[PDB]
Amino acid sequence: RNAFYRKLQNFLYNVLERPRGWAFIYHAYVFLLVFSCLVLSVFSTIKEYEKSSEGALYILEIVTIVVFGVEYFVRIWAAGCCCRYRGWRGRLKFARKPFCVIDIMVLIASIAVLASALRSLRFLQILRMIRMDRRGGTWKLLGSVVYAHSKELVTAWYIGFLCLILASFLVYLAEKGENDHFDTYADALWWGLITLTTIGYGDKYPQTWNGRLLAATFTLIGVSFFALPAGILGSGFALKVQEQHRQKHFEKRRNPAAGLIQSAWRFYATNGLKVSIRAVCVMRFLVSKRKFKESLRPYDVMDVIEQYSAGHLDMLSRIKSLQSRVDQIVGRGPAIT
Amino acid sequence: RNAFYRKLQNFLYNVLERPRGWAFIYHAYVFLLVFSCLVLSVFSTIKEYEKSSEGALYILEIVTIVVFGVEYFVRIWAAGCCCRYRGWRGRLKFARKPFCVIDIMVLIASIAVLASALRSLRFLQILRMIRMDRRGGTWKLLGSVVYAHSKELVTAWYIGFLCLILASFLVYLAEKGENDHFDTYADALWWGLITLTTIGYGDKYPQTWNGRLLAATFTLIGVSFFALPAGILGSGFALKVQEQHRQKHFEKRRNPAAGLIQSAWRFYATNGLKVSIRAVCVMRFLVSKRKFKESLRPYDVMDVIEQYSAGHLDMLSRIKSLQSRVDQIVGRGPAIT
Amino acid sequence: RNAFYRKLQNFLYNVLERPRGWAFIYHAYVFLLVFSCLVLSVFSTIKEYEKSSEGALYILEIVTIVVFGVEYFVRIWAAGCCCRYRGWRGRLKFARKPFCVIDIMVLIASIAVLASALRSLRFLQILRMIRMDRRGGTWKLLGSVVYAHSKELVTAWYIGFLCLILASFLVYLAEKGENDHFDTYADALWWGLITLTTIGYGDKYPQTWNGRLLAATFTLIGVSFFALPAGILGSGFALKVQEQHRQKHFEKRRNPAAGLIQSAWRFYATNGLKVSIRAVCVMRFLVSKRKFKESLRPYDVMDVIEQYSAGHLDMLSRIKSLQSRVDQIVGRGPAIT
Amino acid sequence: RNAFYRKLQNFLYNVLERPRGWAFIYHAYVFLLVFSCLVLSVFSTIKEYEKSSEGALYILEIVTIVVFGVEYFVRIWAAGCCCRYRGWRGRLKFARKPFCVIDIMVLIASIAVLASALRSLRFLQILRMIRMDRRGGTWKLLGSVVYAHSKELVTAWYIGFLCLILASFLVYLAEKGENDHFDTYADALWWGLITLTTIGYGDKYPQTWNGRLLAATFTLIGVSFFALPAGILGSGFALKVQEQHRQKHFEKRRNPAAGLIQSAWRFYATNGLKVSIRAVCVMRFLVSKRKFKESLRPYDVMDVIEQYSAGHLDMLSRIKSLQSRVDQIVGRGPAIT
Amino acid sequence: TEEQIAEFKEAFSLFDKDGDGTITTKELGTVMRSLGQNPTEAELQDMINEVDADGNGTIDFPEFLTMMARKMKDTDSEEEIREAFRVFDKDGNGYISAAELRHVMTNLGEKLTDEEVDEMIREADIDGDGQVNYEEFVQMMTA
Amino acid sequence: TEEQIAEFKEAFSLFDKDGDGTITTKELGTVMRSLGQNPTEAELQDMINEVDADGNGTIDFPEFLTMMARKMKDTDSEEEIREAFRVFDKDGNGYISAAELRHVMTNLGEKLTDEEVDEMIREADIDGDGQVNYEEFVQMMTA
Amino acid sequence: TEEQIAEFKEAFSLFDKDGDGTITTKELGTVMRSLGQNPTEAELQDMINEVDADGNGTIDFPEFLTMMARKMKDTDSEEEIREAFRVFDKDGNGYISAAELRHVMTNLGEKLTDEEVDEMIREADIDGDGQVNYEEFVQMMTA
Amino acid sequence: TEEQIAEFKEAFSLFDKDGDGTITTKELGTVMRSLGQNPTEAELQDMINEVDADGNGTIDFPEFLTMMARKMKDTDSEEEIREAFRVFDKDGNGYISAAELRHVMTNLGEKLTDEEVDEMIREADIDGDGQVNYEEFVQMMTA
Ligand SMILES: O=C(Nc1ccc2c3c(cccc13)CC2)c1ccc(F)cc1
Ligand SMILES: O=C(Nc1ccc2c3c(cccc13)CC2)c1ccc(F)cc1
Ligand SMILES: O=C(Nc1ccc2c3c(cccc13)CC2)c1ccc(F)cc1
Ligand SMILES: O=C(Nc1ccc2c3c(cccc13)CC2)c1ccc(F)cc1
Repeated sequence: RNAFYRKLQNFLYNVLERPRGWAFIYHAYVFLLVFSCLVLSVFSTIKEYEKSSEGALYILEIVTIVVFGVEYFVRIWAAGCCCRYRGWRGRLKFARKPFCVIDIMVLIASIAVLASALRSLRFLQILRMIRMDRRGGTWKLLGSVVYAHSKELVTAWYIGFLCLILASFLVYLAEKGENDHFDTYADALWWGLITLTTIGYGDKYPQTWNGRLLAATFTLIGVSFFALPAGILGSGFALKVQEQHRQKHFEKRRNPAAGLIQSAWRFYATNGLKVSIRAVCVMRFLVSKRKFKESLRPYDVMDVIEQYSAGHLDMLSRIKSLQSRVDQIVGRGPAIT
Repeated sequence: RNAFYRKLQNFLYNVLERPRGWAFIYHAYVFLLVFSCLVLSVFSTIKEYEKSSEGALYILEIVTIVVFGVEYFVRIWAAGCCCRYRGWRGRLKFARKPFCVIDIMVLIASIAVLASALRSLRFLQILRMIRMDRRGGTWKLLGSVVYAHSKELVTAWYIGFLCLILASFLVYLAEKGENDHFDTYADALWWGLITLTTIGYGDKYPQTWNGRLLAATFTLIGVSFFALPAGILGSGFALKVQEQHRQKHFEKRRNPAAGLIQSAWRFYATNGLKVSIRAVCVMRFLVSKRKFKESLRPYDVMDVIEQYSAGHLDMLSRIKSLQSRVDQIVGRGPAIT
Repeated sequence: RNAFYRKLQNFLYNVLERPRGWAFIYHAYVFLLVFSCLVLSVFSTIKEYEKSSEGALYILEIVTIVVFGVEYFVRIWAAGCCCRYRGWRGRLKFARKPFCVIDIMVLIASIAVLASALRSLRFLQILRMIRMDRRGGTWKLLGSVVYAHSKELVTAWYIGFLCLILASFLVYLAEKGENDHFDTYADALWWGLITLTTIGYGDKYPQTWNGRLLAATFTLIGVSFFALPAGILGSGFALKVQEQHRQKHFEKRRNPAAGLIQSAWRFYATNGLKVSIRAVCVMRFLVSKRKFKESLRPYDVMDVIEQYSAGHLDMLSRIKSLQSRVDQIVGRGPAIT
Repeated sequence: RNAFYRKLQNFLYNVLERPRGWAFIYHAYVFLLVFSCLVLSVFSTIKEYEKSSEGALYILEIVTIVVFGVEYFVRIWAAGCCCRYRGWRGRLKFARKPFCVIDIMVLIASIAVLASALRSLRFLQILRMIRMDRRGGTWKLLGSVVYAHSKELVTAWYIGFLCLILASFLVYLAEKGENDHFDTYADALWWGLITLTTIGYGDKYPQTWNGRLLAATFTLIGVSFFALPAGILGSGFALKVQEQHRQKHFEKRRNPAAGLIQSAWRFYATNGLKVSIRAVCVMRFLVSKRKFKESLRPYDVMDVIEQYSAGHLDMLSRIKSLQSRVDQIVGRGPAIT
Repeated sequence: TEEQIAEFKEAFSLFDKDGDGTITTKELGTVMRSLGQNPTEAELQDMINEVDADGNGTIDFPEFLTMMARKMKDTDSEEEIREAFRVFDKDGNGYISAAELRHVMTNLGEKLTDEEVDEMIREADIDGDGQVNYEEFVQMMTA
Repeated sequence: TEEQIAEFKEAFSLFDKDGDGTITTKELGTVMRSLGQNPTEAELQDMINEVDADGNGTIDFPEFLTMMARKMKDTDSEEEIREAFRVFDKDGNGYISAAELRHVMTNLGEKLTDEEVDEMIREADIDGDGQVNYEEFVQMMTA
Repeated sequence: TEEQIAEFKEAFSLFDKDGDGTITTKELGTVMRSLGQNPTEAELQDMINEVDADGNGTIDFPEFLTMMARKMKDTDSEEEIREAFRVFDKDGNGYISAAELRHVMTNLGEKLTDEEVDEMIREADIDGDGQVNYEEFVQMMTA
Repeated sequence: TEEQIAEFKEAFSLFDKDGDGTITTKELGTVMRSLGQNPTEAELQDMINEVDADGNGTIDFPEFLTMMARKMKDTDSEEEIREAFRVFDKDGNGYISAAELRHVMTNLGEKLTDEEVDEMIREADIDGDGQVNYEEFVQMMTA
């Protein structure tokens, strides 16, 4: 019973904390529920659909708030399982963590609105949406990629910024009076931003033919530069996720190495209770050796290069040994002859 | 005659099923015909061009339906050739497959409309368009790439979603009353979606200068994030197709390996009818050896690394042998001297 | 004089034909001149600027036509230099080539217009623009890349096409009557195409809120898919140009190999006129050896892998030799002892 | 004092010149200040906000100009520290450099405006913005990438240009009279440019159904081609920055190599003042050896391949030595037996 | 030898409770329970195929004897232990701190009791320097 | 030797039906038809160039004799058979199940009859363990 | 030997001013100041761990003696000097100009005085050709 | 030897027309004109640095003698000729058709007259098979 209770507590902890499988399914369902709440709130903001939208939203936000409260209670109950935090004081000491603070203040805000409120509801829904990460993984990846490609991103930013400013000013000069859109430089800058980003609202567009020519000559290069960072970030994301996969592979290598070394030592030192013990030990040895050698999957050219270069250095040592032996034979030659 | 009939049946089967060359040409022609039917239907939906459009569409859909019917009959006739399905019961058992069900229900729907129908015609044309794959290859590739890059795609989704929501809400606040476009939050969300995707219809755009500034500050990052997944998917598609090519190369390696081993065994064991037999056998041996060694094209750095590391391990074994021999000579030295 | 005349003829041929340096500068200048002619024609098409535009265009097209005529004459004169075509009949036989036909018919059309003409002028200017390649290099690269990435491009085409059709039909259903934009399916398809491509003219946009929701749900995926092929083609272009560079590097390797082998044979066979001859020959030998070894720049991991694996196979042969010698010593051991 | 003064001068020089850490923070702050000046000028250009905008801009540009002047004076004072320029004449000789000229003329222009001026203010602000680089790093990277991918970029330019011209002309023909937007070819070209770039202002769009069909058929390929260069440039930027990182790694390898060789020579030649000297020398030797071997991080497959191929050539030399020794033993065999 | 063969017969009889001459997965599970360790079905199946040469789903007595006849040098595991120790040797110094050994055996894989790590230090750390090279460990283990 | 040379002359006469001293592609096709196998023109041409040293489009008698004078050790095919067996050895265990041998010979390349695979098992599977290593197979085949 | 051990005791006493038998980082800094060189805290700590085998933060006398007992051939630095000289040999000719040696020692790393580079040229440039191969330098240094 | 040294002195005197003991680039150009070949300034400079050990811009007589004292085995060019012939051997058969030799010497690099390619075939194609292996060519050339 108590052991079952602890096993539950810990499985539930892992599900709420870093999950693997169907725990992702539960997280997807809770995300879908909060997303439905958000869209229903959006509809409620409409005037015509206010009645039914609010009617459904009341029950849906009731369900959302009760689910969030029970999940907070369950998370706190779970934190007591990990050795870092146990008993009464441990759970509170865990709750001192800032993410606990954001989650709990979201909960109390939701309860307070439960028991101009539209703006507060929107704010709390956005905060809940942010809360759905729980690990900063997306933000960490984005920041890491941006830092990695800081030079190219800064190049794109600076060049596109200069292009936008220059094109906007030139068009403004070419359309100061003819086109009422560009009566001020700020309007020209707005036009430049909405074009170079290829949004092209259409509220402001050049009409003087010379202005149109300048707009073309600059929009070519401007749109190219403004599109650059999208592809740069895509490549960065791919590279960084590949790097994380490589590191995970190397850790999955590290563990079976320990397993193999331990089992090999046991098998060496274990040399019909005793015969049975040695049999099971050597059996474990072959199993662990197979597991480790399987874990030694290259996964990358550099990886296999390293594994082979280790053997190549071993080869160098062996050929040094053979050089020593042949030198000994050569020295013996005259000595014995 | 009967052998010719079977050879036909099977060639026709392969053409209808996984094709290689001019069978792709026939498939392209049938796709072009159904596409012409679709565009003619689109024109028929126009009011002015209704007469001629429908006149041509009648004959074109007659041709389409007869072609589809004959192709279905031919496919069923062909399934009897493959050993999985032969005779009478085998063809039906093949037709139990779900894709057969979708194709046949499309056929019967087309016949039923043949003998408010515009909506049904559009639905059946879309279903036919879907049917043109016949292998899920495109869908399989897309799903595989999405799963492979799930982390980066989810990062882009989450970050762009948060950016859209936040920017939309902020602009809505900055343009609640001044601009009639953003009278409700839903309108603001629509604006945010059509801008961050760079579509920029122009029906709704900010006008308050502070609203314009917020729109700029958020649209930069928003458009970058919304463009990310395009490049991510492009890279994923390239990688996955490269992987399929690598696997195909390795299978094309696997087959000639069998050929070489078989022919080498025959040549070894065959050692003027007998002399002629051995001559042809060894002749086959050299031919198969050449074919295999040609098939051993690296195609990749990792591939050549593997092929060379095998030889390097062989080298390690040989140097161990030489170490053993030199140790024997060293031990003999004192023994004989 | 005659030798100087031939050297000129050939240098001029190479400049007109595959150029390297400042010949590119001349080609850029002629391209700029024809481009100026085109833009001046565009301005002439305007009503207000017709007078000055046509005044300048007359002289500019006179210059263009005389330059093109002299270039054609010079090209024909040059073709007589290459051994494939010499004398009188050779130049005509060269002119039988189709590109000669397109160029010459462009020339005669330009002369005919020189001595509703606006449409013919536009056509001839476009044909001249096409002519500026002279090698199909751009078209060859584009076609090669498309063929290489046929699978991913076809995936994008099929999926985006289905998405466009489905989204257009669904919106049309959701906005059949409410929005006058979508009174017919063709209008819906036009909207879908101009949105999924992110062009977003703004003439047609959904207004029914359910239609707006469908438009959002489908435009996300649609714009992603429509953007895919741009990145796919970019990657393909980069890969193909890299491949051409690799092939060029390997040819630049091939030539110095011949140089080295020839010079090494001469140096070997040449073993104070005779001493001077041998001195210059060996001098050439070291020079050619240095040139070749410099030409052996890896340029790629696979390249160095190949060059090292050749030496590794040599190592295998040498270790086989050493195994043979050690076996001989082992066999001698008992024999002599 | 004097030594402290020189150390200051040089640290300040490096901060102003190529900076590493918090010097980037100072540069970011000055960039932010000039950017705030620019945005405040933009607001001043508006009519309503003129009063407060100009009020704040006066003090902000006073701060900007004094900061720029003091930084110019400090830069000149710093140039005297570097050995290239010392004393009185050296600083002026440094100031002869063109970037000094642009900076100083910006300063004098700012002072002159300080003591229709809006246009001059905009020009000087743009020039300041350009000045913020101080090394051409962004421009150098962009130009290098463009040159590297000249072939693909030229392919995209030529193909997209032809597509734009052809599509524009065809639509113009299809909409010469029906749509007032395309009354002239120049309008058609403007439409083509704003669509193929996916800007899609919406001022001009085809309306004749045949014109719409041509617009679709050409806009697909046109938008693909116009989007190509963005991704091409992104890949080029990533590759070039990776190359610079590789070169930096190799220089960081070059320096510790010198350190190791020097320290190894000292340790070899140094063989209780003398014992203490040798102890410290060998201590330095191990430290420098560790630093260098750490500096020998592959960082790349080709790098490790080179480092291992050096050892492989060494192996070839050693196996040649062993072949020589075994040949000697074989020759001795008969001689002694 | 014959005495070793008889010892192996006794071991197998202790294993093959069914007595059919094959150690079924259930028999292996029961004996391991006797040892107190907790096996899973999949890991046990992997075990059988690792030690089974016939792939019949059980371990016939001659296969078991051959396994007991397989000595460490016949295992051909020198390269694998090389690679494992290399994985544990981050710096590539050729050694690894005895503290690192204790930590890694006590916090990875099949955790070893203090006695085991102590005896490993005794046998492998012949030099008694705390930094046990992998060369010496593997050569002593195999020889 | 001279007896072998005369045997090769008889073989060539059986081959070169034209009697001109060269086995034209048509003669090779006819003889192979006699053997009942089905050759194609391209594969036959490849055959000739593989066995032809002059590249004249036919096989003159001394080239044929040299081919018959080429022994397996002189073929220098050890590496190729190494690589083939490695390709078939997915796990890299150094062996491959006799069931795998039967399957692969019977479902890939020039399919071999049951007799051939049985005799291959006999000669190569000297240990009779069902797992034939490639080392032993290639060394026996070459030696 | 015993005489060398006594010399090392004298050296350590000159080092371990505290006299506790361990050379603390401060003692190393003071002695190096005596030598006039400028050490930093981090570089000194790196120094200790490089020469410290116990990792106690100081250098006990037997560790110091072992360091003095470590000879160049026992350093196992041949590969490192190989790689350094290869790095300096851009062309890969197998040598490097004596002018290049002077330049690189005088403008990289711990700059060496003219006397040091001259004696290096003397010992390594045995052939006196100005192009000193790395093979000869490293073999003379180690042997 | 002394006779060879005197022969080299005569060769240098024929080279160093200035008589200063150094063959300036102009002297090399004039002598090569005597040979009828057409050198360029850059290629000639490359020539000097290839054969010049002092880098003084000219070839002093000791350097010229040392060049004449450098034998092919001392050149250490075996690997380079290996790689060249490998480049020419597309199929990797280990040989190359004599027709390929004639074609490549006659249409690449410093084109060789028919006599040269014929004598190359004679010496290298010892087997007279038209397919000259690179092993035999390089070993004969070096030995
Ligand atoms: O690059 C990003 N956003 C810009 C894209 C394009 C351009 C810009 C400029 C200035 C500032 C920004 C960007 C000029 C042209 C971007 C930043 C952060 C992020 F999380 C995702 C994307
Ligand atoms: O990434 C895809 N579609 C989004 C692109 C960009 C963004 C999104 C967001 C939420 C949901 C979706 C997408 C926020 C920003 C996409 C999905 C499926 C597919 F087949 C092809 C493409
Ligand atoms: O992929 C190209 N063009 C499409 C882009 C995007 C999509 C398409 C579809 C159908 C047909 C075409 C394209 C559906 C979505 C494209 C073709 C040729 C070329 F030269 C350059 C680019
Ligand atoms: O490729 C660049 N800009 C074009 C993009 C797309 C297209 C073009 C064409 C002609 C001239 C230009 C571009 C036709 C289609 C581009 C240039 C310079 C730069 F710094 C950044 C980007």
